[PDB]
Amino acid sequence: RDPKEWIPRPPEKYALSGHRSPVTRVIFHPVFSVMVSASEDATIKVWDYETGDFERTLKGHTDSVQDISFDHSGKLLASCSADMTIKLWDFQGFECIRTMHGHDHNVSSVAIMPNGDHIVSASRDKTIKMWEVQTGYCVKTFTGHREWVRMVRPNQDGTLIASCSNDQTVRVWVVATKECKAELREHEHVVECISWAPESSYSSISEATGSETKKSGKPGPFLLSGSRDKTIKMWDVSTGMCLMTLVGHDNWVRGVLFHSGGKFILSCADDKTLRVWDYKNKRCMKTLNAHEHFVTSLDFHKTAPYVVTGSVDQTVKVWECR
Amino acid sequence: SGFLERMNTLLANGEVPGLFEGDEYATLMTQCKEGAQKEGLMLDSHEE
Amino acid sequence: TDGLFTHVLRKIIDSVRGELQKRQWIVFDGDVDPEWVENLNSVLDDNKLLTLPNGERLSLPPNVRIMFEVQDLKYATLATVSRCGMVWFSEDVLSTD
Amino acid sequence: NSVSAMKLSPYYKVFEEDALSWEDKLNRIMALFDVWIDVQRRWVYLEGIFTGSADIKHLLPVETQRFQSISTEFLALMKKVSKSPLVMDVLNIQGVQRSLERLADLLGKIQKALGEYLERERSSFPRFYFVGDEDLLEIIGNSKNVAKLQKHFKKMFAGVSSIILNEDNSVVLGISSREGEEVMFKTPVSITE
Amino acid sequence: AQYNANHPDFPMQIEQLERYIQRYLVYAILWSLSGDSRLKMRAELGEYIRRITTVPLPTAPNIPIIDYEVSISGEWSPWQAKVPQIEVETHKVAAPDVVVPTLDTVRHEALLYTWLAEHKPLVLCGPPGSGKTMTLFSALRALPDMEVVGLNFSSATTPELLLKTFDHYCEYRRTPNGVVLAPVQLGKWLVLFCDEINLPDMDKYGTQRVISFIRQMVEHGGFYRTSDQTWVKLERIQFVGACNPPTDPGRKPLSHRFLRHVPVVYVDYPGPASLTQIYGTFNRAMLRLIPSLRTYAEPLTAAMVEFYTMSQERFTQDTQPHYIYSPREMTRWVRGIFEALRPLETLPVEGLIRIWAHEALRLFQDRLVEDEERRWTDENIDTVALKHFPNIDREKAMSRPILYSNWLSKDYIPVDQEELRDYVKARLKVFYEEE
Ligand SMILES: Nc1ncnc2c1ncn2[C@@H]1O[C@H](COP(=O)(O)OP(=O)(O)O)[C@@H](O)[C@H]1O
Repeated sequence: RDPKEWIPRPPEKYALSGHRSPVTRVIFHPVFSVMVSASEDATIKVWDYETGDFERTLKGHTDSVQDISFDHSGKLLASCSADMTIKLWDFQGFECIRTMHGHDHNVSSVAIMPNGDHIVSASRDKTIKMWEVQTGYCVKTFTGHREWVRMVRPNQDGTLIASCSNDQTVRVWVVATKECKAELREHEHVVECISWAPESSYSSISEATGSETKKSGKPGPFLLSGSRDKTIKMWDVSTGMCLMTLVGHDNWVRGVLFHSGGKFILSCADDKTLRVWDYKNKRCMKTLNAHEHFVTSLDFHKTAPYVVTGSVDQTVKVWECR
Repeated sequence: SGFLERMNTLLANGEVPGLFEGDEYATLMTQCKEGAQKEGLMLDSHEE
Repeated sequence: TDGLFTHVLRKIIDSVRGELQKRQWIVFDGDVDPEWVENLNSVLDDNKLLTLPNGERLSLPPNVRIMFEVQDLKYATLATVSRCGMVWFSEDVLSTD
Repeated sequence: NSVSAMKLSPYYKVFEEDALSWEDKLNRIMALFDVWIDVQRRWVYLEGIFTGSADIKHLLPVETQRFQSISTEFLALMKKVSKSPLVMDVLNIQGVQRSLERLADLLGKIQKALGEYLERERSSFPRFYFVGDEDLLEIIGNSKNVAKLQKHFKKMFAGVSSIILNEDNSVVLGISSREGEEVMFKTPVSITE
Repeated sequence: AQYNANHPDFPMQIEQLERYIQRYLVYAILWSLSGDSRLKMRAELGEYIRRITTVPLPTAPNIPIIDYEVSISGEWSPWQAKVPQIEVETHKVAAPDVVVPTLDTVRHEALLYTWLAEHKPLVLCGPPGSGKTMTLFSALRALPDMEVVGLNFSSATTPELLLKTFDHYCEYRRTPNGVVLAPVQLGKWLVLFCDEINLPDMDKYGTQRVISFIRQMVEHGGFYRTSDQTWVKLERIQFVGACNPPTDPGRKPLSHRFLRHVPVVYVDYPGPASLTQIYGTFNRAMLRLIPSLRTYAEPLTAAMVEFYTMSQERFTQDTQPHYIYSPREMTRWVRGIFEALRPLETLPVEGLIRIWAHEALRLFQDRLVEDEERRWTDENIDTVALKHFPNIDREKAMSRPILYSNWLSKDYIPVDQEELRDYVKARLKVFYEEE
């Protein structure tokens, strides 16, 4: 198990199944050895991935829960649901400490900024909103998307937020001044999922695309976007250019992310498969028949060699990496 | 029947010659300008 | 973005069309108060420089004269008055005849 | 001025049509050439930026391509000028005025699109911080033609109004002040090296 | 004159000029008096000319004169010398621009160029999809000094369509001789391609208004601007029309007074030999994607042709108005097979036959009205495939639920019915919440 090279393997460790509805998103706890998964039955079930046992269900949402996210410390859990509300959960006591309204329609994403003092959310009313963690007040409203915004994800340093939407485009925004830094459009269909590039990958990407070293020393933040045209495009945010397109998925790409070591790309799609991509050679190494139905989301643990994948079959699967 | 005439022209050629006139034509030329630039082409005269 | 006086002075300094070979006079016809005239303290001094906030500095060509045509100086400070050549036109200069 | 003096003359009534014709010709010549000289200068110091810098393609790709398109059109227009370099033929060139106006607008847009590049390039030579964006572009683009850089040295140094160059304009032999006082470098600096 | 320009040292000589003029006169009489009739009537006119003329004629015992052009040297040359068996690039298989040369194609090319060079209006008459638009565009490619502008006439078409086209592409300029309507660009001729000239409705007094308007532009060289009742003269404008035969339903015979100015050329459906040549070339170009299949180019094309022929005789406009079959369907056939073959690295012959069958179903069965015709189409597709492709897995290639989709894969591949049903159920579940 090379500490920066493991990839998941077909023999699954556990198949956790307690949800009564399609599992929407799955995330790892940054600190504790515990994992969280939200579903469409307005439930957020918490499992321990070392021994594969259910622990507790977080409820309070009225409709299907679409996104869940942790802060850096792992003490708060931000979740959003189809009932137009965003709930903040005290993860120590497991009570919803604050509920936030203000989105005019379905809220399809949520994310906590790296500083941990703000929550960024994206909703079907074509708007992104920023909320104070302490007070729960809406403070900023990013507009400019022409369609339903599906996800929003800030970078490592929290100065930029990327948003994908049904309007065929991915918009990169500057949080400080609310402007649209970039508008990336090459997908021929709706963009489903996006992901930022970890620092440990920049150099690799720089030699993967053949991009020459900039005199500044910062290669520029790199973004990914899987879309319903069965393609995963990786972009240079600084220049607005599509560094590469990755093809090989048989259906809509639902989740995409980097290996924690920044050597591979992990993605999942409705073709019932989880694919591991060698973006060095712009080709897919490994394919896993992860689930018996659509795969909706995946998470890759920062340190431990585990991959958690949710699916519409109401089953969350844990994969050891070897 | 004029509806069917416009549909005939649009389906056959992809454009209606008499649809944009006057200020509409200038406005359309404007949006075509930023469309071509914003896609990646440079087209200055109206015919291209 | 250059202002009116900045644009005029920059065009004269560049001398694309042979401005430096001419006699350029810039006549400020109107009221004088410190708010707009104190920015000319370096221009009217021995520095002969107009300093902009962007760090740019424009040197006054020797063929350029800064002229002010004013009816009074009840608001101008001593800094402006000491920096300029005074010419006093009493009303008796232009008689009715 | 001469034709206007003819206009004020009493005998000008029999020379109405041709005097007004040359009014029209000369006025169109000025209208074309006043914007044309500016277009020429802007292209001159823009091609220097877009050719002498290797990183401008990576950092400013879209505006790079904009400039190659504009530059190819400008070179085509200049070739058309060169084939018939008489003033009336280029004056009578179809759509020369509108083409020149479009070139001026495009060059202005490209120049205003270079702010970040110039701001970062100021870091290499700190004295560039006291030079405006227009003059900085002129300095960087016209680095090869050091003859026209003598007017910018007064904005960079306390008393270096101009520099002394050899006949080849390739080795800096010294500097000069406004008053004509000169300092001769013990080891002259080679621009070619 | 062009020959003399090309040979300044050796101008055109009188005896060779006389030979050239005689041969070209026979050729022009033949292509003027029979260009608007079938092949048999052209052959009959050629035989009559041979029987009555004295001009030297080709000595071929059976080849009709209409197959011979008049070389500038002053001697008959067979048109077949200008029809080479080309090899189309695999990426240009059945592309709209691509024209496979053919005897009829080159003859009509030459006649169309001859008429267009004079800026003389002309009409192409023939069955729909026969190749009139293709022939006109091929002719216009050899004349760089014209744009074609497409107008599509209909039963409700009246001159304001031509007025809007003139407004867009031309301008009215005031000259001392009057108002002149000229194209916005210069030096370069506008050609209005009116695709359905004989569709415009004829009033209860036997007149089509747009036909009269076109006749007035053609004969008198202008029209009347009705806003100020001003005569406007056309400049650098040409008219080319296309139409189905007047006997076809919905089509009206044109006015004789209009017809006297417009020569008419009849472009029939290509014969089985011509279809075989064209689509054999297309199939040879296409099948180079998969080398192992290259030996199946000649049957498949033949198979295609055979099936097409049967459809064209089985379903006619007598039964339903839309039962129209043309070479356009075979072009779409080749395009669809090529699109299905592009992403595949290799493919057995049974899969090729299945793709062929699916394309045949999508092109010839989707428009059928009652069930019996669709049963006929299925059975005859099976019979044709068996006849032209023996010794293949009948069940593996003609499994009846023939479905092709790229919903379950990155490429266009056959899909099982049950998997497609489950996937469509899931997609509908998403569709309900989103749309
Ligand atoms: N010799 C040929 N080479 C290439 N394609 C041909 C040839 N003959 C016929 N075709 C096909 O037939 C079709 C011609 O239809 P078209 O010219 O549009 O008919 P119409 O002019 O009556 O509308 C084209 O799609 C073309 O692919």
